[PDB]
This record gives sequence, C-alpha cells and structure tokens, in this order.
Amino acid sequence: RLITEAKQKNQFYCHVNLLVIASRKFSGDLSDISKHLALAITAMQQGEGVCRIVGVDLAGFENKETRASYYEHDFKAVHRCGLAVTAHAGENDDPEGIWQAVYSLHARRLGHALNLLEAP
Amino acid sequence: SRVLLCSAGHSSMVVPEAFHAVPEGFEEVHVFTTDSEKFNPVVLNDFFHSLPNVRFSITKCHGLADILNERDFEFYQEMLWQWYLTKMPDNELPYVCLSGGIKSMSASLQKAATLFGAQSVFHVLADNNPRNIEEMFDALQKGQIHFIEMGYEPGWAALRRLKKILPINEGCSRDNFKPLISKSIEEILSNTGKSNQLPFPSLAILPPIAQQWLQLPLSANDGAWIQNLPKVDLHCHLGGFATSGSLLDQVRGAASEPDLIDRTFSPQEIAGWPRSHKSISLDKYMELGNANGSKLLKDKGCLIRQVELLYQSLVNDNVAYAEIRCSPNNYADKNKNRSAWVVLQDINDTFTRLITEAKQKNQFYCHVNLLVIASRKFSGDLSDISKHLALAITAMQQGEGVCRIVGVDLAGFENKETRASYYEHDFKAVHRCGLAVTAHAGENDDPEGIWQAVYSLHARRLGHALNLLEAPDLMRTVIERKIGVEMCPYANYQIKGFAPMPNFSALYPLKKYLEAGILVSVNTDNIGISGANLSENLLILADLCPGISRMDVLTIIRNSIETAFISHDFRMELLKFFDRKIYDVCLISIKN
Amino acid sequence: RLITEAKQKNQFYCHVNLLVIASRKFSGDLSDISKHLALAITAMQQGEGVCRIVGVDLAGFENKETRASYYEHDFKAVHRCGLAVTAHAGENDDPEGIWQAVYSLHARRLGHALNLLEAPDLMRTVIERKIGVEMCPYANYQIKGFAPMPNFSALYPLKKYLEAGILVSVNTDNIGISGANLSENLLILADLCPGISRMDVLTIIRNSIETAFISHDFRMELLKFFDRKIYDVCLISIKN
RNA sequence: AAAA
Ligand SMILES: Nc1ncnc2c1ncn2[C@@H]1O[C@H](COP(=O)(O)OP(=O)(O)OP(=O)(O)O)[C@@H](O)[C@H]1O
Ligand SMILES: Nc1ncnc2c1ncn2[C@@H]1O[C@H](COP(=O)(O)OP(=O)(O)OP(=O)(O)O)[C@@H](O)[C@H]1O
Ligand SMILES: Nc1ncnc2c1ncn2[C@@H]1O[C@H](COP(=O)(O)OP(=O)(O)OP(=O)(O)O)[C@@H](O)[C@H]1O
Ligand SMILES: Nc1ncnc2c1ncn2[C@@H]1O[C@H](COP(=O)(O)OP(=O)(O)OP(=O)(O)O)[C@@H](O)[C@H]1O
Ligand SMILES: Nc1ncnc2c1ncn2[C@@H]1O[C@H](COP(=O)(O)OP(=O)(O)OP(=O)(O)O)[C@@H](O)[C@H]1O
Ligand SMILES: [Mg+2]
Ligand SMILES: [Mg+2]
Repeated sequence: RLITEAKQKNQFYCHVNLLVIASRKFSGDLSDISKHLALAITAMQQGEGVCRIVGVDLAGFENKETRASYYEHDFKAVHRCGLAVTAHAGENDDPEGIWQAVYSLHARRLGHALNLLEAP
Repeated sequence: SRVLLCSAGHSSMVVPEAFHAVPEGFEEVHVFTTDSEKFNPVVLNDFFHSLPNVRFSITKCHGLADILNERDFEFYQEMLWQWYLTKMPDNELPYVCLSGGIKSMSASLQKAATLFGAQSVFHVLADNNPRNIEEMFDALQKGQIHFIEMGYEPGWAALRRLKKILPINEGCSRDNFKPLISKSIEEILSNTGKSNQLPFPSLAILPPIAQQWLQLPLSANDGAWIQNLPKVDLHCHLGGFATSGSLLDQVRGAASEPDLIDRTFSPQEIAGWPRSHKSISLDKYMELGNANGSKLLKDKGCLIRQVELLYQSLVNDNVAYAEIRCSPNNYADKNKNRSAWVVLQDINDTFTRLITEAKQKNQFYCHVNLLVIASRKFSGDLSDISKHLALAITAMQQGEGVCRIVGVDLAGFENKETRASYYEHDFKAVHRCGLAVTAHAGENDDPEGIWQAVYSLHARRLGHALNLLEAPDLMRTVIERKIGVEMCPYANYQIKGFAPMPNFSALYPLKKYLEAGILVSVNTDNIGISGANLSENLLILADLCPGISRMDVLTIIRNSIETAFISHDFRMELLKFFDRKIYDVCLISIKN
Repeated sequence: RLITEAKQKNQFYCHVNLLVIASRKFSGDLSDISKHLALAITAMQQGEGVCRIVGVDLAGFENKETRASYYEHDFKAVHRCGLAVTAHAGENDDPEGIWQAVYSLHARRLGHALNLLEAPDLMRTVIERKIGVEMCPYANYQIKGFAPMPNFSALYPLKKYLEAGILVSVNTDNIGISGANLSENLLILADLCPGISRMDVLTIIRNSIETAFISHDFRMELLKFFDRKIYDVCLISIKN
C-alpha cells in the first residue's frame, strides 16, 4: 500500500522485498525452522504485489551448535521452489562452516563474514 | 395410557382384583383369553360397565382350546404378541398382570411384557380364593388380598414398528406367522474376541435381545439402521463428489463466470453402475470424474457451491465426522489472483461457516477436517509436492476455527520412483510440524512399498491396501503399530473386482482384516464417481463380506474414530457423543 | 514351566514375556549391541512356549555420546523381523533424542521420560502416535525427587500425562532396589500425584494392556479376562 | 399340573 500510494503521486519510492528469518533457537521447538521455511515457500506464491517474499535468512547463533551443515535436507525444497538463501555469519564463522553454507546450503549471500581473508 | 392386560381362564374374577392394584384405579382394561367356553365374559361385563369411563375389551384366539399342543402354543404366542402390539399405548408402557390361567399363557404374557415393554408386572393373590363379587370385595376391604410386585421392567424401548409393518391381521390362519424373534434367539450362539470387541461401552446397557440382534449377520434390509447411525468418513475426495447428475448441474449453474466453464463435456457411463460387472482401470476411473474438478472448480463460485453441496450430502447421510481430501493447487490460477492458499482458505472458510451456522441452530452437524493431497510428479517439476507440503504446514498454523487441516495425503503412480523411499528429507519437516501422513498405496503395491510407507514416511493410515494377506509380516506390523487402513468397498469393488463380481474369485478381505484386528475403516473415496455415499458403502459389505455382523459395523465406526487425525480431548468428546447417539439409535432401530 | 504348572492346577498365573536389553558398556567390545540384537532376533524364532521374546530395550547411560541418532542401521533388521523397541530414556533425555527414538528408532514405548511437560510438540507427537511411557513412581521419586519429599517442589507429571492422553503405564523398574512392588507403586500415587482417582488407576492398567508387546488375539483375551477380574474385585470391594 |  505504501509503495503503491507513493507511485500514484509520482514521487520517490523505495521498492521493498521481504526475507523470512529462519531463526535458530535450540531451546526446544526446533520445528520453528520448518515452520518458517514452509511459511516463506507458501508466501512467495502470492504472485502479485509490488512487495514480495524473495528468500529466507539463516539467523540465530552462528556457533557450531546450529551451523549450515545439518539442514541441507530442509533447504532442498527451498531451492526447488525458487527462494534465495542468505546465511548469517557474524560471529565465530569458521571457514569450513562458511564453505558448507556456500556449497551445501547454496547460500547466495553471506551475512558479515569479515574473516574471509584468513582463508584464501 | 395406564392400561391393564390380563389372562382370563376358568376363574375370571382376577380382572377386578388386578384393577384395584393401584390406590387410584385405572383408565382402560383389555383381557386376552383363549377360546374355551369356561371363561365367562358376563362376569367381567357386569363388573365393568358400572364404570363407563373405563374401556374394556375381550379378544379370543380362534381355533385354540386348552393349548395342549406345541402348534397350539406357537399359534397362541403369535396371536398374543400381535394383540399386545396392537393394544400397545403410543407413548407410555402399560400395566400387566399374569396371575390368572395356566403356566403356559402366563409365561407367554411375561415374555411378551419383557419383549414389548410393561410399566409394571404384578401378581394378585388371596387366602380364600374369592369367587363371588362380594367375596373379593370384602377381601380388599379387610386387606386380605395382597399385591405382589417383583420389580419394575423397562422393556425393550423399540419393538413396535412390527405393528406398523405388520397389518392388523384380523383374519388369520395357520400360515401368517412371524418367526422373527425365534430366529434371533436361535442364532444368538448357534455359531473368541468378538465378545470383548465391544465398542462404545454404553452398548452393554442395551437390552440382551438388542445386544444379540447386533450379533446377527448384517443384511441388506438394515438400510434404515445403517442410515440412522452416526458415521465417520476418512477417505472422501472433495472433487469427486458432484461428478454427474443434478448436483453437477447446480454446481455448474452457480458459477461466477459461466462463460469460461465447459458444460459440453460429459463422462462416459458404465452399464450397471454402481454395481458394475466389469473391472475398470484406475486412469479410466479418474477420467470418469473429469466433468468436475480442476477443469471446473477454478472459479470461486463453483468451489463454494461444491463445498456446500458436499457438506449437505455429508450431514444428510448422518456422517458426524469427515476428513475431506482436497488439492488446492488444482483449483488455483494466477489469472484472477487465486493461489492455492486462497483456494484452501475458501474451502476452510466455507466449511467452518457451514458448521458454525448448523451448530448455532442446534442441528446435527458434521465436524469436517481437511487433508491436503500431495501428488508426486503430477505437473512436471517435482517442486509441486514440496509446495503442497509447505501449504499444508502453513495451513495448520491457522489454529482458531472449527475446520482445520490435520494431515497430508500421498499418491505414488506405480512403483519405485514414487513409492515411499525418497522424500524422508521432505517429510522430516512435516513430521516435526505435527501433520499426519496418509498413503494411497493400494495400486497392487509391493509389500516393501507398504513397509516403507509405514516406516520411512511414518504413515498413520493406508489407502485401500487390499493385498496384506500375501505378506503376514506386513499384517503383523500394521496391527502392532495400530496403523489404521481405509478401504472404500464400492471403489475397491469396481476397480479391482470382488465376489460376486462376475468371472472373479477373489473375496473382499475386510472381514479377515477385522478378525485379525486391523484398525479398518469404511469410506467413500469419491462419492460422485462411485455413486454411493457412506450408508450404502457400509451396506454393500453384506455381499462383499458375507457373514459380517452389526457389531462389526459398530467396530468399523469405532476404528474410524480411533484412527482419525484428531486431538485426544476432541477424540474423547467425539467418542462420548458417538456412544450416546449409537445407543439412542440402536434402542430405537431394532423396532423393525 | 512355572506358567504351565500354574495353569495345570487351574490357579492364578502371571503370563510373562521377555525383553532382551541391548545394553552398552563402552569399556571395549562395542559389538555387544549387535550381539544382543542378533540374540533377540534369533530367540524370537523359538515359536513355541507361553513365554516368548517380544522386544528389546535400549538401557544403559543415555548420554549424548550414545543417543538414538546412530543405530538406525542396527535396528532396521529388528524392525523387519517383528521385535518391538523400548527406549530407556530415563535420564538426560533431550527432546531431540526422544524424537529420534520415536521416529528413527521407531520406539513403541519409552522409559520414564518425565520431562515431556516442557516440550509441547513432543507430547503431541507421543499422544498422536500412541506410544506408551513407562514411569516407575517409586524409582523416579527416589532418583529424581518430587513432592512431598522435603526441599523438592517439582510435581510428578503422571496426572498431567493421563489428562493429556499419554498412554501411561505404572511399573517397578527394580522390585528389590526400589523396595516396592507394583501394588505399592500404584498406591504411592495417592500422595505423589494428589487428586488422582481410582478410575485413573483403571485407566493406567488399561494403558499398560494396550501398550504391551502382545498379539491382537492375545490382547483381546487378556482384555476380556481383565474386565472380568476388575468387575469381580470392584463388586467385592463395594459390597464389603 | 397348589386362582384350569
Ligand atoms: N524509487 C524509484 N523511483 C523512480 N523510479 C523507479 C524507482 N525504482 C525503480 N524505478 C524504475 O523507474 C521506472 C518508474 O517510472 P516509469 O516506469 O514510469 O519510467 P520512467 O518515468 O521513464 O523512469 P523514472 O521514474 O526514473 O523517471 C521503472 O522502470 C522503475 O523500475
Ligand atoms: N485413486 C487415485 N489414485 C491416484 N490419485 C488420485 C486418486 N484419487 C484422487 N487422486 C488425486 O486427486 C486428484 C484427481 O482429482 P482432481 O485433480 O480433479 O481433484 P480432486 O479434488 O482431488 O478430486 P475430483 O476432482 O475428481 O473430485 C489428483 O491429484 C490425484 O492424484
Ligand atoms: N455433528 C455433531 N452434532 C452434535 N454434536 C456433536 C457433533 N460433533 C461433535 N459433537 C459433540 O457435541 C458437542 C457439541 O456441543 P458442545 O461442545 O457445546 O457440548 P454439548 O452441547 O454439551 O454436547 P451435545 O451437543 O451433544 O448436546 C461436543 O461434545 C461434540 O464432541
Ligand atoms: N491371558 C489369559 N487368557 C485367559 N485366561 C487367563 C489369562 N491370564 C490369566 N488367565 C486366567 O483366567 C482367568 C481370568 O479370566 P476369568 O476370571 O474370566 O476365568 P475364565 O474365563 O473362566 O478362564 P479362561 O479365560 O482361561 O477361559 C484366571 O483364572 C486367570 O488365571
Ligand atoms: N538405568 C539404566 N540404564 C541403562 N542400562 C541399565 C539401567 N539399569 C539397568 N541397566 C542394565 O542392567 C545391567 C547393569 O547391571 P548388570 O550388567 O550387572 O546386570 P543387572 O542384573 O541387570 O543389574 P545389577 O546387577 O547392576 O543390579 C546392564 O545390562 C544395563 O544395561
Ligand atoms: Mg482416493
Ligand atoms: Mg529400567
């Protein structure tokens, strides 16, 4: 509605797309990842709209507890439907974890990841 | 009401002392007696017309005297039962006394009182055996005459529809007999776990005669009892309901945009439907329903009309719970901004609005839950099954509402490529979220396919699966894991062919499944395509599985309740309601 | 022999079945689990006898090192043969481990698992799949500690489990170590889980029958006899 | 076959 009403009066408007965060909790109810992935998959099917869901975010603690090497099975369907994958790598991003996120999770965008220079 | 019935023999003075039983007198009195001339109606008449408000009548059985023969006794019993049924008050049980006469007709009257109900069975006795009217007059004035009451009797609540279906029979002879009670009594036990398989514990409080009428084999004449029963349907496709006929016509008429619909196409008809004499292939069966479905339910109006008509058919069949299978993607299109999600939401909203409207008016309503069908390799890329799974998962999270999505449905084409052993990674999420899984594995699938469905997909129900006998280990693992199986007698009979299918020897294994303990259920698959609702689907078991009993029908209903994808609290509430309703109908359906 | 000689004189007898514990030692000889599984599978083939092997138990310390995320390859065969699996998830049973036991290990009945209250999804799965939980009142009360034991405010979850719909069975674990038989284990619930009723005890017995590893015909016969005996004892108690 |  905001984008459409800004376009109606012909002024500057910020096109906005949405990313559904698949947060890691590990304090129980780990089905939150599945719920978020399914919600994003069926939300992208809206079709119309200037604003639309374009992908998912791999937020949560980036520790070894919930890295990207465990959930390729979940994300095969996400890649099948056409949703891009973004991985948070702000803290304790071991090079092997980032490599797994790139190659097993097929992430097309890495969050932060300021320690890439250590692994050529 | 407040009626006496009594048996008059040599001494007719039993009728007045029976009349004086209560401390306020009665309203009507009728006495049945044999044809012997020893009994004097004049004594009863002179005692009785002094009270004109009391209607008195005498019935005599022609051709019977002293009842010294077995044929005499059977004729007297038949006549006395008919007379009791004719003089049965409409709403209230009558009073009856059996002090007079020999043991034969007294025991006959007691048995009749047990069979057709009696407000109070009592006995009258006196020390001096009064003969003249002043004799028992003085006896009752002093108090010598005592009233003997061995206890109230409720009788069997409904056995009076025999009066409706049998005529008055004023002119009778030695030919028109009804051995309908003797046959039940003989077949009580003339034939292990059948006695302990008692479902709906209130069935125990049923009359013993009713309890063993339930033990008698099911017959095609039990249609009214089957229809009046509250039933459960777990395999009912939404699309294959209004396939052809008037329902299809009105569904087409209620379209929002009638121009785009194709009213020209009609499905080919098989002679003898629904009791087809030739096997039909699965693709031909699906094509039989091409009139309705994806090519017609695209518009909102047709879908809403189909949902409303399906709910009306369900509630008109006395189905108290149903699990409708739907494929929202098949009725979705981006042309008018109609995704699968909004189609599913339309179905859910229509169902919940109908249920709430029917419940507010305090009418019988069918709680309906939805299953999202996840076809595999249907429209090209395999992303369709993942999209269906995600849609079902997201549809669960609605939470508030009467109708809710409870599980998903699967279908594998032939073997190998789509059986059960490839998508565990997909189904890990569907199991985490809480959805249930049902498999359509009935396409002559290998026992390994059923095994993978049971273990790899953790399916809680199996579609059809009529070939479990060849794999005893499969039967053992299905029974042990309490995995219910859903079979549609009409669809399975038409597609596969079961006796009395012409040129076919295979028998329906539903009876053997019930004996082995499988949580079997009876469903409809597609109502429109098969042309048979749940009632006749249950009724056809009298021919598909000869020797099945009414207890087996109630056990099938109980298994349908147990295997339904519902929460424990809701399951307990549904079980309580089903038990009460089943007791109510079984009390008032053995009448015929 | 004991059961047959009890039946011959026509007295009360206790039909017993055996569970082969798939124990863990980890001080060497890791093939012990495989040997136990094979022994149970072969012993099931005996066929005859009133007492027969009906399943296996995943006993031993349940630390994360030996959770149910590995031995699926072992237990595929045991599921194929027809042996039920019981998981001894007493201590340190994280929800992920119990979930793996339910789905990866296909456990038909769990041991203890008193911490299902905190996990709602796990409870819903356990209720829906109709898998029993074996909680021993005296053993859990002594080890874990619940009310009315001093300095312990944790409440026993048996009443909540029964209310939710869990197929809960009351057991003994060890008659000697705990010092209480099954009757005392059922009796202690009067104060361990206040507000529990006698009909709830009958429900517990029914759940124990339903979750037992027995064939359908034997289960029906057992249920018939149990209904008979329960009716008799209830009538006797109410008439005296 | 102790209101035939
Ligand atoms: N915030 C924005 N403001 C203006 N135009 C945008 C903006 N974001 C994207 N555009 C693009 O500019 C065009 C919007 O205006 P329009 O489609 O009428 O063409 P235009 O007027 O020639 O371009 P412009 O608006 O830059 O002058 C679109 O091509 C649109 O993709
Ligand atoms: N016996 C079956 N075997 C395989 N697939 C089936 C069967 N019955 C139904 N289906 C599935 O249902 C759909 C076929 O019907 P359709 O697509 O037209 O809509 P429907 O609501 O499922 O049923 P219908 O339209 O016939 O009333 C397909 O997705 C199909 O996979
Ligand atoms: N189609 C139905 N018709 C009538 N009652 C149903 C139906 N389906 C379920 N029930 C049960 O009836 C009750 C619905 O009404 P409600 O939940 O308010 O309780 P209730 O009114 O006391 O019971 P009842 O409606 O049988 O008199 C529930 O117990 C429900 O399980
Ligand atoms: N699983 C069993 N099946 C049958 N009888 C059993 C079973 N277990 C114990 N019994 C014995 O049967 C009796 C329990 O049922 P019940 O009291 O009704 O006697 P019953 O039915 O005459 O014996 P049965 O069931 O062997 O024919 C007890 O004597 C009991 O020792
Ligand atoms: N809480 C438990 N967890 C795992 N295993 C257990 C547990 N309790 C008993 N066991 C099993 O019992 C055995 C431990 O003791 P042991 O091997 O000496 O035989 P036991 O007679 O069953 O017990 P014990 O002799 O120590 O009293 C092992 O088989 C072990 O797996
Ligand atoms: Mg079907
Ligand atoms: Mg133990």
